Amino acid sequence: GSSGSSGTGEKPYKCEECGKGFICRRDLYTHHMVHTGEKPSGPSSG
Ligand SMILES: [Zn+2]
Repeated sequence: GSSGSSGTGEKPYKCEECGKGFICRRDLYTHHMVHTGEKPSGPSSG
């Protein structure tokens, strides 16, 4: 779907939660931690 053409470099593993690119699949997962702790109780208001 999304536009995909040869040009700029894109990380092989990107967070599907926020959209952070990483050169290592391991690192990405680690960051996923901050995602497993949502805060539905705050001004977040979505
Ligand atoms: Zn993320």
